[PDB]
Amino acid sequence: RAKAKTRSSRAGLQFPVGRVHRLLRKGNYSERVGAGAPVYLAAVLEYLTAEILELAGNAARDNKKTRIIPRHLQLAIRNDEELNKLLGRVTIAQGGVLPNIQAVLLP
Amino acid sequence: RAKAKTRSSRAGLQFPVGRVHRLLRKGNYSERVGAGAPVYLAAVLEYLTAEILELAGNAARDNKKTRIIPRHLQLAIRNDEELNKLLGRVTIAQGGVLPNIQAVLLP
Amino acid sequence: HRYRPGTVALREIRRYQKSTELLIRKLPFQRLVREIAQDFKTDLRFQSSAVMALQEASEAYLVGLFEDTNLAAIHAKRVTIMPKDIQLARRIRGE
Amino acid sequence: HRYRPGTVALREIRRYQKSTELLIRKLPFQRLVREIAQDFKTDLRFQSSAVMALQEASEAYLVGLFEDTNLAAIHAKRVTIMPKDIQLARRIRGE
Amino acid sequence: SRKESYSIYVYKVLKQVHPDTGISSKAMGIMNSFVNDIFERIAGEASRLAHYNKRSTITSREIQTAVRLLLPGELAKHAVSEGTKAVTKYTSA
Amino acid sequence: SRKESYSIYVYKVLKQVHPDTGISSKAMGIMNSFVNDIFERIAGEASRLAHYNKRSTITSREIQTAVRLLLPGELAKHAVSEGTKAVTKYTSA
Amino acid sequence: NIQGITKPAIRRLARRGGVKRISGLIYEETRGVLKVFLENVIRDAVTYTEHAKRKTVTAMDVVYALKRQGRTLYGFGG
Amino acid sequence: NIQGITKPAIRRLARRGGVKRISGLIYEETRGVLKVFLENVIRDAVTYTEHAKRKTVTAMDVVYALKRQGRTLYGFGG
DNA sequence: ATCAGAATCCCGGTGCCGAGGCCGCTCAATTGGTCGTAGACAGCTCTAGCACCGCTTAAACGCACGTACGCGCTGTCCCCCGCGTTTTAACCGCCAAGGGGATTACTCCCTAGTCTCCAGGCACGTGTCAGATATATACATCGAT
DNA sequence: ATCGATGTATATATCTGACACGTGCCTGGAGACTAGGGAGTAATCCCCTTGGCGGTTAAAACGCGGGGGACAGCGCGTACGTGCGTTTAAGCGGTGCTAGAGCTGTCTACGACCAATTGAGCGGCCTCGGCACCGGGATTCTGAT
Repeated sequence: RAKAKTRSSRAGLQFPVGRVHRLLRKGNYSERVGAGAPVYLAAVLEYLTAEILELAGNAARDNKKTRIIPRHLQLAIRNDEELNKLLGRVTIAQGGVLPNIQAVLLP
Repeated sequence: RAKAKTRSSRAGLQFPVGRVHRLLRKGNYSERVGAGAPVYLAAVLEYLTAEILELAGNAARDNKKTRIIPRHLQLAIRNDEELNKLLGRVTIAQGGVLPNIQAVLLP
Repeated sequence: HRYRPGTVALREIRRYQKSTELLIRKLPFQRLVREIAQDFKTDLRFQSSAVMALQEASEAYLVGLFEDTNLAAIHAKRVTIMPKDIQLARRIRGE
Repeated sequence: HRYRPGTVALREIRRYQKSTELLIRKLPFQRLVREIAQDFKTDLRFQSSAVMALQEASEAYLVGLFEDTNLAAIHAKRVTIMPKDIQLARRIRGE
Repeated sequence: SRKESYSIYVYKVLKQVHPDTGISSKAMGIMNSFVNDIFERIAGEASRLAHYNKRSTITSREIQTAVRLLLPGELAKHAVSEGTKAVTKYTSA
Repeated sequence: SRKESYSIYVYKVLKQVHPDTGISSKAMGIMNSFVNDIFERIAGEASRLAHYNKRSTITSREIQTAVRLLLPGELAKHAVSEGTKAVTKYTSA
Repeated sequence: NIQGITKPAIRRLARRGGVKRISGLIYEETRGVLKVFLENVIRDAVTYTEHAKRKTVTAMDVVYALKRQGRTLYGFGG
Repeated sequence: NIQGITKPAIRRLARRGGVKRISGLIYEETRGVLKVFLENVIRDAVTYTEHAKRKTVTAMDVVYALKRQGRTLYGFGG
């Protein structure tokens, strides 16, 4: 037969399409799973991951650091209104908070 | 064969065990459904229904009414701390609110 | 005869807290719904029950918000609700 | 030399808002967790990571509550947080 | 087109608890929504429990645990009692 | 016992967007939790949509609609673009 | 069309909410809040409608939108 | 054991929350609130543990309890 | 404005331990083929949503006026902050034990699947009685004196 | 107190439409039998949780002085509540028609399933470089003068 070509490579993705497919089929979501659903889902996940990682890397570079930490992830998420809305009810371990002091309290 | 005896009658319940079973199997919850699960679920649902209906009938009688209305249901739910907690984020159509005036506003 | 300020307000509180009918006019609410929906998709039709559900939900939401606003006002040693009270309530609520 | 009231408080705000370490002592928190859990089931063991997760969640919750409490206090034209402020925040939040 | 509902059973329970009390159509619709909601909650919690424990079957244990997790206090206590009694009676035919 | 995770793929994406930037184990754990959470949300919404429309198959339309419902604003816009591009490329081999 | 939510209506809602005295800027604030809420719900309902390939927003669509925004409504089929 | 949550700790938490001045009754109020929160989470975690027939509360149990109470925690395996 | 002192920031050096990479293996994804079925599309029905006209009347609106309340200012006193000193117990490291959590293997019983049948539940129809409305009235409450 | 206005509850009579019961049917649930695989149970192993010891040091507790912030009182002026006359459009009832929801029939593309292959992904081991800790000078910032 022909050499095995991964569906991720066929779709130009880094995320595992086959794994996403298995998780959908065995996750008690529906009776059947279309062929395009894992591809679409993987692409969406990849996009979101790329966005967060890029913003966290920028925060790290601004902090003269070369490794991303929970602090950097928290900064990236909380400084973007849309990401904050998406992850509103989520607590990032070891993330801390944004420096914010009410103006009325300042000397 | 033997005369058909409903599982509801075998369990001494009014809620439909067979229907609950079908809804569980076709609701994408699990691969398999135990024989006791529909019975248990039906009994719990029946108990909750009985509780609400009794409290609503009591409210109706207190309002000199013989028919339960959404108002009576709302009164019954909101006047019981536990039921209110269970149905905290639920809006009953045509239910109104509980009579409550802050003490500081009184003459 | 003139009732002192507050008496009629309290009478209205009691009446509306005892009643359950919808308090927003149907036709204006429907027009608002349609105007808002126009921005998402054109030539949209609406079920009567759909409009009724929207009205019920909106009224319930607004009543709850006014309750929290009142609590904020009382907290600030006031008896008058203000935009700052609505804003505080909404912020704390997570909106 | 004595810093005027407020200076050290603001310095502490800046420091703790810049840092990310846990602020509750580990051993006391663990004892509290075990004491509370004892009333539900006896001879209960606890994973270190379980206790750590509990601590993180509790601290985050309390920080959020203090934020809302501060907002309530400021709303009442005060700079000091009080039990009435905590109560208001919690009531509005639905807790 | 037949549309299934819980009307018959809700009415039966009403006539058991309040023989001389009826119910409006609006209240019946509310009750139907309630039953559906609670069903969904319980089934979803049982499903999650099963998945967490790498099990493929939803049993009375999963239902019981879901009930304990969702229903507060004495609601849970009595619901559990009712479920256990029903299961026992069914298992003894 | 082998325990699957998204570490490898997250690392690939990181190396694409920031070739000289690494990641700590804690942050990696965060990323894994994030991916799992979003996956769950999207799949669950798609499942609900399918059930509402009396369909037995979760397709790219269901995924797209779930994305539109969950992701706010431009997050949704770009995610939809990405998904469509990926599906097209895959379908054209 | 937002002005159709008249001042008396807002007052009635406040009365049901137990409000005794109302500032003049409350009406505009309330109108804005209601508009935002409505926009969100209608958006989701229309999304459901388009997914169903329908031209009529249904009560089911509205109910689902409310449910997914954590504002479950009883009385309209779920 | 509730006294182990000392006043300095509560002060630090308030400082992270942006609080500048603190009343003396805040410590007791906070202790009570924390106790309630902990009770709820631990209750749910123990329920999960008992369902699994385990004697050790796991991080997964805690995570699940937090998730179902709408306080999703990232960083501890889900 | 000034100045001294306290705190934080930054810069450089040393070490250490955790992230990154490499390698063996194994099991989970891929490929190729088959088969049933589900949902895509065409077409027909008929429901209900939209548009309009007319009349009525109840709600909205504009305005006058009075007064209660928001808000700013002032004084007082108390209680929280900030800092110095003593105590205590948290933390780190190190060791010991045992218990329970995870794994594997065997079995058996419990549930899906199929068929056949039949009764319960659900549209349709109907009639009659509970509640809505109208009217009169009694009664309690608000207000000015 | 108190009486007068006034809104609100209460008591009775007519109607009406909406709910409670009956009927016919049909389709979903029940009885019966089968296979097979998922879960229960029993033994094992090892890891990871619990318990104890000691020191030591950082953090908590306590005392005290004072200053600034909470809070109570007062005056004023203005914005909002109440009432009344006008006008505006909401509501209701009838009628129209057509778009589109909903159902049925047909068929073809598409996804489940299954067996063989193999290569992607995971566990384990090792090392080196990013970061952390220490220490010391620079800069900032605060408060008293």
